[PDB]
Amino acid sequence: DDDIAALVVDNGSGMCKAGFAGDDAPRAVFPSIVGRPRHQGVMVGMGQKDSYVGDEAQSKRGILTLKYPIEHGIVTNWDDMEKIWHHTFYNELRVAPEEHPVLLTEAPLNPKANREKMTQIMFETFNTPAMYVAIQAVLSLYASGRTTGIVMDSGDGVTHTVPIYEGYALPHAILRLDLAGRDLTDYLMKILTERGYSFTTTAEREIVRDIKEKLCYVALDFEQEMATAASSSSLEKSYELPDGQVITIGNERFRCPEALFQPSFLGMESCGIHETTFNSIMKCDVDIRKDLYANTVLSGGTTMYPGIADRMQKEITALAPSTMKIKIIAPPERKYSVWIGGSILASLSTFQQMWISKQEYDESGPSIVHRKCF
Amino acid sequence: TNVPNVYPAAPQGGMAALNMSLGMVTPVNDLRGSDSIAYDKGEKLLRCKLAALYRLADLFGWSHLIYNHITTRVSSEQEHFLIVPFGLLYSEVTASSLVKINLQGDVVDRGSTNLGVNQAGFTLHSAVYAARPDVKCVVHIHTPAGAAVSAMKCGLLPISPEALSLGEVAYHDYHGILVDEEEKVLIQKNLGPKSKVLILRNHGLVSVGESVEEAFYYIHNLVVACEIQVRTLASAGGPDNLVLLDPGKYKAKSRPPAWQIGEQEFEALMRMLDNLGYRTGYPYRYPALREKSK
Amino acid sequence: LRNHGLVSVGESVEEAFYYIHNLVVACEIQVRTLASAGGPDNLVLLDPGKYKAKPAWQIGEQEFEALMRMLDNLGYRTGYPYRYPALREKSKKY
Amino acid sequence: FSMMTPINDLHTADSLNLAKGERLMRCKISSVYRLLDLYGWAQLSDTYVTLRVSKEQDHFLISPKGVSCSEVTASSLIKVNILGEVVEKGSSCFPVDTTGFCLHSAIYAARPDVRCIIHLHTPATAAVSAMKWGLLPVSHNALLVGDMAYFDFNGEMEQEADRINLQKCLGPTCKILVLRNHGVVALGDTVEEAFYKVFHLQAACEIQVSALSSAGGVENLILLEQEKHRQKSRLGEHEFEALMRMLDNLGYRTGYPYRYPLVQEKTKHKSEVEIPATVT
Ligand SMILES: Nc1ncnc2c1ncn2[C@@H]1O[C@H](COP(=O)(O)OP(=O)(O)O)[C@@H](O)[C@H]1O
Repeated sequence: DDDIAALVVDNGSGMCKAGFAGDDAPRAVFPSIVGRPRHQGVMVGMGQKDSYVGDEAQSKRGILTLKYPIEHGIVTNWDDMEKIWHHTFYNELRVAPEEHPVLLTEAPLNPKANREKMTQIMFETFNTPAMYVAIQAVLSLYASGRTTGIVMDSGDGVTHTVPIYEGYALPHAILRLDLAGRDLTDYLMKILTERGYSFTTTAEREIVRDIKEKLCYVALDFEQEMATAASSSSLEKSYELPDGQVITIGNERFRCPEALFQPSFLGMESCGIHETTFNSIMKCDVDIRKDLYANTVLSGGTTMYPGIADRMQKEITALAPSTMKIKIIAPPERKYSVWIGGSILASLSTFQQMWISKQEYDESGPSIVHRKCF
Repeated sequence: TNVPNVYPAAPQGGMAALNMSLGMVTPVNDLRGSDSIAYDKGEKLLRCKLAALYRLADLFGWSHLIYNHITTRVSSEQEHFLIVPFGLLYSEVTASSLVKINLQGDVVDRGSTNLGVNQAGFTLHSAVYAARPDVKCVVHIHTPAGAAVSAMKCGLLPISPEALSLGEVAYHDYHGILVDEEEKVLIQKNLGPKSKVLILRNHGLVSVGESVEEAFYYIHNLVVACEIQVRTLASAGGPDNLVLLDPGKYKAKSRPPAWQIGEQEFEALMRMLDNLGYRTGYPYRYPALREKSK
Repeated sequence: LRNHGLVSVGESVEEAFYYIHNLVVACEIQVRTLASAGGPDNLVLLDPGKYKAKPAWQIGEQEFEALMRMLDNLGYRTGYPYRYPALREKSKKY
Repeated sequence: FSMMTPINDLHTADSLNLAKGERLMRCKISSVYRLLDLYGWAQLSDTYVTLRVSKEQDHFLISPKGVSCSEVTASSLIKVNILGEVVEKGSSCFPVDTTGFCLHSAIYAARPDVRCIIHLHTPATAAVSAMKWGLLPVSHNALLVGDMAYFDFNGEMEQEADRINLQKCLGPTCKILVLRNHGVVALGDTVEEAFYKVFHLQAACEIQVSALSSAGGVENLILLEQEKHRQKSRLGEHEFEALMRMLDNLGYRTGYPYRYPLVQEKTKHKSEVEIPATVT
């Protein structure tokens, strides 16, 4: 407590954040990538590792095959996650894992074996004293100052909407949808090939992601905006590539995020995000509908596109009943909020009963996490 | 999971599936353990039972909008009858939405809803409540077959063993004037000292019971016997074409975890309604339908 | 067919469905109408002659197409050829 | 897997030419279609409910031909004239037929105090229409209906003289018309009163059919005398709000405005560290 602070480690699908509990800012945020060399190294004395992890891997993008250990919110390479956790504990923070508790976040709906494997890895090798698993979407509402409301989360893995009612996650009304930032980046490639610019390797995917981050916005009205873009060239902007070339994105700036609202562009038969949130509220009982319409919180990396707030408000107004209290509450720091909620939750004195001791794990195997943490 | 938000409707009678889809959302056991300075365990249990009875009455179609009322007794030391507030549909009724009023209609508990109760509609139940200290549950129902049975001169006929199980039927003629206190006196006269089933002519069918299960049993038997009579009295056209069962001979020959005489159908339909997802919280006589696997 | 049932013949599927639907709605008219009608009394009759004397789909196509629109909303996946694919037009140029 | 369609399509349309109170009447008659579809009375479009928008401008709203009552929405309604000319067409790519409006047109020419006319073709009401002495008030609901007028119907009213006989047989003050062999017509100043009377007369007809079947004669029944039978809420105001509220709870986007709030909405438990809400 006083002597040692619990480690708050947020394992997002695209980025990984780490810091100490009770602190405002995470100490280290880095991409969750692992790269392996693809070319023969002929310089004898310059020093080449077998694999590069994190920011060191992203510095040398040209000579590596970048691989993501987390795929669609599901871990597909567990020793790769051992590497990313080793890099987090030893290099970024320079603290031993055996002397501090750790806090882990997770998707609202994950397989049981995934939780068991995380617990087994965290106790067996790192020998951490105490650990706890929390739902990613719950901690955002704690960071919001709220205990009742609907939380929409969208990262690089998957986009899900949950309702929370005085700290209770309703399991039936949690809805999932496969519209993440990675799919938007792939669609950005697919629409960039029209102008004449071709990107094909995993190195250029980071360039396309940076283009998506820096030059995109959400149209309030799609049909008017297409006519506006066809009429004039005032919407066009120029981006300057790492090799010195200059591209003109032009029309596609409001075509990249539009796959969120109309998933038929990507070939998916599912409904839009607004319909997903509307159906998520529709599945709950009547009594809590009024405080779900009157209380909506946006979170996640994808939700920082400019103009997403007004478009979201209009699209959820179009589906809501008449004279209904509708408001969207989007904090400016909405994709650092999960770490903030984790540090807040670890800061409390009544939270210290949540910790799982080493003796408890040694007695009850890796299956104790589900009984101890509901 | 994998279930539509609203259930797809039949070619006829969309009210059944529609109220099913509404009951999927709204639980009838609205109470979850909040503060209740006036509620009792028996009062809360009877509130749940009454809400479930309202939803079951809506589910069979034994309902004519909101113009029928069902009242129960809290069985406190003074008055306190529970009634639906005036205005809410039967599929909208929850446990906390029910309104406790006095015998003359004064609202002692306004409930969870702003809608007041109908003052004129409670006098018919108040006449029965003042008539008998034994009665505890009064159900007023309107089915077209029952209205057709009430509209004929002869009334109910002993043609089925279920009508024989009904026993003596009190008949109340349609005054249509609502003359208040003497109307109450005439109800007391026509109902008599002991009776199970009342038929208020050309308007509706009334069942009175010491319990909810008894009233449900009586009104179910009455409705089914009425719709038995509808077809056969139509096809007969006279006494020369109809066989009448002898009441006395048939009744003489025919006659704790143990069930009452009317708890079986109530518990079976409560099992059905909880399998639907209404989560009524009714105390079952046996918690499981079958033995647990070994 | 006396004491057996009903048969409707038609040039097309939609017309035959139209004829059989008109016949069955006629029979539930007649069954609940003729209950209290005793002989010529208690009955109202219409002369067929003077009442009969009194895109562009024919009879039953509107009927059967509306029922197919009802069926396709249930996920039946019928593939009936609709003259009009949607009730609303496409959105304008804006 | 669902029939559920949002009954309010006024925001997505953002077009057409509307009156100052038209967009509420459109939603109200669309809801009337939804209720008559849900009870199983009608499924196939035969121009059942007609509403007058304004006393002076006429421009009566009707359903398009070809759209079943389940699929009718607010923007799909068509504003026609008294003769049958198209005043305004909504977003409904269907051929326009105003033949069924002719039944309501002379009633519009006869009584102005009516705005809503509801025509039925249910088997019970059509059997009562073929029932030669008409509705016998042997039940309470038939007493609640009121007085009736009976009119012979030859199936056509394009003729100039048939209109005179129709408005002669309707009378100065009578809000229920019974056409022989052609079902029933109900007449109301508001859609609420007309819908209430439709429901009550349908229930009375359903009672009467079973009664005439079971009794086998008039003498086996009892008939109470019409002379013996002989804040403020309007005739259909109270029930129709409950129906709209229940459809809102299911999820139909009913645009009907509620005169009084449902729930008290006790103030929830507030924290100061809230981010201030809304997107402004
Ligand atoms: N400033 C920004 N502008 C636009 N998009 C951003 C911005 N920052 C992050 N993103 C998008 O968010 C994604 C990262 O989401 P992240 O918050 O890491 O997900 P998780 O919740 O799994 O941690 C990236 O793919 C990126 O496209």
